[PDB]
Amino acid sequence: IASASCTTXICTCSCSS
Amino acid sequence: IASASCTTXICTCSCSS
Repeated sequence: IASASCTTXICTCSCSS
Repeated sequence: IASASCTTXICTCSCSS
């Protein structure tokens, strides 16, 4: 439901460091 | 055809930094 870099269907994932 | 964080169909996108 939230995070960065880390799912399959909604929208986050990853994206920096 | 390659990168990180940045396309729609093949497989990269983003994910670290």
